[PDB]
Amino acid sequence: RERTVRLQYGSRVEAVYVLGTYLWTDVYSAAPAGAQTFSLKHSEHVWVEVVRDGEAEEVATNGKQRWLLSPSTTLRVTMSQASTEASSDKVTVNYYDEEGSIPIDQAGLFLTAIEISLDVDADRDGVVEKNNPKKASWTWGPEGQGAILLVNCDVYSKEALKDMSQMILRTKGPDRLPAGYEIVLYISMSDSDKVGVFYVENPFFGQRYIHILGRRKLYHVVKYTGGSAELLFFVEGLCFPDEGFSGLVSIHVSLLEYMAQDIPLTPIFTDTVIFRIAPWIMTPNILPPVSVFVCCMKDNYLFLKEVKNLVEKTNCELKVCFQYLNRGDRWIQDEIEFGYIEAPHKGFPVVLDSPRDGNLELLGPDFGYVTRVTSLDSFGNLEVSPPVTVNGKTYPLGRILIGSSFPLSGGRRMTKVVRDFLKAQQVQAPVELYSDWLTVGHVDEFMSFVPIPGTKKFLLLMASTSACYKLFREKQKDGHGEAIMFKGLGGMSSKRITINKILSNESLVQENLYFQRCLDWNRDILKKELGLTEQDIIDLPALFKMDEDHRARAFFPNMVNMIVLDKDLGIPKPFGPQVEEECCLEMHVRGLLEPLGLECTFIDDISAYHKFLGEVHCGTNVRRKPFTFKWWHMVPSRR
Amino acid sequence: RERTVRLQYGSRVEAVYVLGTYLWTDVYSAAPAGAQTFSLKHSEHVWVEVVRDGEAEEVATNGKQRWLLSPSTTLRVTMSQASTEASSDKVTVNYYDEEGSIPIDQAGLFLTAIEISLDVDADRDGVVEKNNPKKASWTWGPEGQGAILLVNCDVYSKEALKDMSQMILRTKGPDRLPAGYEIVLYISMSDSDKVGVFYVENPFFGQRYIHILGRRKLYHVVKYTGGSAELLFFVEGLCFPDEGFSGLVSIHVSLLEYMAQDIPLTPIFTDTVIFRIAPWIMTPNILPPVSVFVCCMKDNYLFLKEVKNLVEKTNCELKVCFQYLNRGDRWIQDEIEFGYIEAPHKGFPVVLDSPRDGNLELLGPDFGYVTRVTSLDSFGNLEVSPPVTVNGKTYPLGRILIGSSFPLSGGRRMTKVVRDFLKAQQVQAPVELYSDWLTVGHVDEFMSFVPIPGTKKFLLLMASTSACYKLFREKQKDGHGEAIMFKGLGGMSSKRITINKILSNESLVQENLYFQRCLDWNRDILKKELGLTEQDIIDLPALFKMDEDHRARAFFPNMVNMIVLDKDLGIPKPFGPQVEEECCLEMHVRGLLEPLGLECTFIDDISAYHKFLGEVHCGTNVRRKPFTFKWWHMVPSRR
Ligand SMILES: [Ca+2]
Ligand SMILES: [Ca+2]
Ligand SMILES: [Ca+2]
Ligand SMILES: [Ca+2]
Repeated sequence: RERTVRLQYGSRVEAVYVLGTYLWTDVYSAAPAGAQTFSLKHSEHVWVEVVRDGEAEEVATNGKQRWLLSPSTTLRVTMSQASTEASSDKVTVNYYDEEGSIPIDQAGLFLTAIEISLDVDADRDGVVEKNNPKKASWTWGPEGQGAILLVNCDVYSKEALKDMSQMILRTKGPDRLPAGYEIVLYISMSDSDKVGVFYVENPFFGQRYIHILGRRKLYHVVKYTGGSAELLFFVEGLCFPDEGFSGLVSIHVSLLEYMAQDIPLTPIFTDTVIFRIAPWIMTPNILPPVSVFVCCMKDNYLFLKEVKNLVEKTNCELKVCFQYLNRGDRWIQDEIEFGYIEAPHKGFPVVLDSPRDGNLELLGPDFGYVTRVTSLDSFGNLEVSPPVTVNGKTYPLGRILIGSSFPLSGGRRMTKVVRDFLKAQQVQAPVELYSDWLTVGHVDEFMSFVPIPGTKKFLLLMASTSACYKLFREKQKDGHGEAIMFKGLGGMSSKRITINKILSNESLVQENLYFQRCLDWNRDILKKELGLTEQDIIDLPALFKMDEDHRARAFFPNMVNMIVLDKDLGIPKPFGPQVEEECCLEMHVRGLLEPLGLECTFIDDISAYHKFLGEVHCGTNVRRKPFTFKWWHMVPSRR
Repeated sequence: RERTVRLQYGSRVEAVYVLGTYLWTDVYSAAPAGAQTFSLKHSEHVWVEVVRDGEAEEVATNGKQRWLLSPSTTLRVTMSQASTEASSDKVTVNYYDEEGSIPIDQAGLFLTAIEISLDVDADRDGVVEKNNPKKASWTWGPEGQGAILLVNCDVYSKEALKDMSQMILRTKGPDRLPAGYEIVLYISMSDSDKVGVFYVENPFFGQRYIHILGRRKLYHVVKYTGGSAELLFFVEGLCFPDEGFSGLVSIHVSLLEYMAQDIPLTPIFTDTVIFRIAPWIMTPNILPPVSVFVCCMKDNYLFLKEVKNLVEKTNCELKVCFQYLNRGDRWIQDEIEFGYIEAPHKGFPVVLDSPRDGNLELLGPDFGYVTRVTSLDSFGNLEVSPPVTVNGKTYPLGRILIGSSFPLSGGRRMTKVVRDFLKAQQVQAPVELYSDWLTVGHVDEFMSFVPIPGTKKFLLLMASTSACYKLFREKQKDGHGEAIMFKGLGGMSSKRITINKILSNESLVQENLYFQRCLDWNRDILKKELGLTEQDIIDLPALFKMDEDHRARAFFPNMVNMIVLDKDLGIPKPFGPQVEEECCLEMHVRGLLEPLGLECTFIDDISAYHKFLGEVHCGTNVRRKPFTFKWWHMVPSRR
């Protein structure tokens, strides 16, 4: 960067020189009228070139050389090291008329050189490198650079600031700035609700970290100390990317020059760093489980016992939660979603919370928490795929899936605020599915993903009414038509539901043909947007009843919504027709999954209620390890 | 795209097949219970593969081949040509039990194949090509594709729609769609205020073009005609890109299937095209002039005469406008900005209008018009550079420059709405300068650009107080100190302003040293952001007086704001000190510019007022030819 500094005659100009710039210096304006030539001297640590027309020549500290005075003959002045108390850094120009060789006047330039750099970890290794040349930009991908900020998901103490990003103002210079200069850190009004910055204003008096930039504070004057100094700041993000906020914020430092009273200070030098606030990222079922969270009523004993036995087969821990006045019976699934954020220096799991009635809980200090209508707003209506490649385009973090209705239908849709939030995170590139054919309207009622043990591959599991009818028709042909469903549920007994009773119900057949069309519409979108073929899909038998809105609810428990812990699957117990004293639905599902090395455990969540009307009274959610792939290595499509 | 279609037994499924897709077909669900094997027949134009486990084999129209019934054995069904009235397109599956070789049941699939494609000019040649594979995306650059829409800047007539973009729905098929299908064109609610779409709904009754999509109309059912048909639509943009609008809009067509009463129609097939709305683009002084627009009071005779003589030296046309009650004296410069928009098929100049008091004119049908506070909001405070390359980064359309104040100053700034509009056009990548040291606060008071004749290069012209003081001090040394300014302006005479009187005014010297600092701050930003060196800059003598706000107004007319018509420059007449009966300011300026092949004509806009107090009462603006470089060939940085 070249900067303009002009001489003024009979006199001296004093200026601060910031390393990394250079000065171009007009010597002609300060020449007395009628002067013809000029000569110059300079000190050891100032480099001076005479530039005539654009041709530059280095000039010695004390030569006698003279040049013609011309507007097109100027000086270029460079310094490679900061001034100290031992410095006298200067350039002096003498002017001559035609008459003789003794100077008729002289104009000086007295310089104080300082280093000023606002530094961040732009190369994304967790250390704050010195003046990264790319620190003022932010680029995606393996070769990308620029600093990363975490949203704070929770006078201050240093220990509390350990999660934040470091920003260091590094300076070098003499004991003090020359008269009339100050250094100021600042942000835009727009960015003021996106960030906050802390530091210790008075280190002589203690370690107290104070908030110096943020809401209502757009600038902070910083104290200059001489020699080589560093000021350590901590920076936090205040919010995630959203519809109107890209995720990018900037922080500036300027050296300002005092002009006079009632005149703004002049920005002599400005340095800028950019941060991107890390997005919230969802974890698919293929990622290693850490903890399993369940909620149910205290007396659903079978559910608790069987979930405990499932989890005991794994290395996961179980966390048991009961029911709360402000929350639905499924809240750990519906009102809570486990996700994470990551920066080069650190990362943590982050839970999104959307309580049914609003807040009045939480599990653990280890998580960050973000707290916020139709049933489509539930997190049961949100899923995320394993990493996929689609027509050459890779989604290394997978893609988020959200249930919706058809564009022209006038049906339900998840609220714009949530849809826009998910879209703005960018790295999971969400896809809308069709859930509005279901009374409750959640994608988790019809689909899930499971890893294939011993491989890096996965399966999509789809509810299928067609598979259920085929199975029941086979068992009827085999002489089992009188086999009864719901054995052991006393509140169902008087209905005497048998395979025969189901197969002879004409309207129910028609309803379920229609529901299969809805499932297949989803199947096609999933194959398209996830790059899946028929070999990647398994169909689990399912059956629904229709309401007055022509929407589906489960006839028997939906097996697709299962607890996935690697090879081990907690599968809702279906209570299907018994053949040879085994549920034909359980046997069929085992025959599909077990050959792939998946281990099935059926979990009874409904017996405690004595009947099943389509509603499930328990919920589960699994906290998983984050992806090994760093989100900042992705190259998302430009919006 | 693979689509799911299942057979149903004892019976027939009828389906529409859209060319470009294929069907995967479950034959197992329709098998009677206890059936073992299946065979198939099909018609000549339907291609059928039996896919077992993922291994596919082509099957003849009538073979006797049998396969085991399995859920993992399916059909893949393809058609390469649309159905006609002569078509019977079908696949029939026979089922067998173990017992014998005579079919126990059969399930058919009856198909009607149609072509449906929503087509636009995505390859950007002005013609609407057939089904561009990239039409659903929009990419920048020489190799980029996707369609371009113009904002409309002005029952309907076809002639009025000639400027709009064409979109053509191309279909092929038999006399009618099968029962229960319709084709619907649609847009999102969000896009509904960004676009409008027209067509002739009833071509049997006349040519009337009606608005079918836009505000309050999100969908339109289109009539299907058989054979090969095209429906021609015209599409207009309603607004330019802005803070919350990227410029991208989408239009969809869907084939919908009727399910039953009170159930939404199912989207069987959807095709999508994307448009980008073309940005408003500003023209720098290096572009060929077409017309010169001037405004002044009717009796400023010298101005009109001299501007006419200037324009007569060129091939440009002159347009003379007077003063209006709702507008300032400079309005053609301050309230009007000439720009253009372009699409592959066509382009036109587009004027932005921001009337001082609001609207109550316009010049010509040839222009589009866009009509909308401090003095920084004026278009005198907007300039655009010639094309530049900066540190390897090219700006082929140049960069817009807007005057502002320092970030921490609390000073004036152009309104956010205008700043955000300019930023959203993206292709001119605006730069903020510092104009707030001037009372009026316009960049055109201190800077301009001129082409260097006979070359592709250009110069930045900067006002310089330092150049004026040097010149006046020289003339004083030469014995001309008593030379008077403002000769011939009777209202100035009693002041007796001479070079001596100016040079002895101590406070004025100090004021102008400060103004030179302001100019130099701008010089440095311009060199940085435009990639300019000192060789690219010429300094024109200028002088200012300071107001109580410490802001500058011209002491004598600012020569930098000049009419640039290629080699010929209309330069405000300065009324400087006369030496040997020539203005020393005019002679100095000629000595700077003329050697470069620039021809200077000085234009007197102030004599009619008898004095000069810092205010100019005339304005000029030049309409120029657009850049030859197509804006869509640029690759702007991602936001
Ligand atoms: Ca680093
Ligand atoms: Ca979920
Ligand atoms: Ca074309
Ligand atoms: Ca302008």
